[PDB]
Amino acid sequence: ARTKQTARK
Amino acid sequence: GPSCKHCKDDVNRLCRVCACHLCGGRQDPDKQLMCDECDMAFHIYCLDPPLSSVPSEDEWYCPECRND
Ligand SMILES: [Zn+2]
Ligand SMILES: [Zn+2]
Ligand SMILES: [Zn+2]
Ligand SMILES: [Zn+2]
Repeated sequence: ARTKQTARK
Repeated sequence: GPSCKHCKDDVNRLCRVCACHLCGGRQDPDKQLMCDECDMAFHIYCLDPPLSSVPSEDEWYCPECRND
């Protein structure tokens, strides 16, 4: 699904 | 020239338009799911029941937009 943003692992 | 005219991008303010539609909280946007009908954002942990991960399927529908 889509998220508003992504974040660094 | 704020992105969100409702909150004026003020990090001090809750916003149910540009942040979590349920709680208005701005944190954890990487855990805010976008609804494929209304395009609002929902913390996975604000859902009933709460989810622990981002769903794998391409399309997800919020409680306001999903079939019951
Ligand atoms: Zn806003
Ligand atoms: Zn609503
Ligand atoms: Zn929330
Ligand atoms: Zn929706």
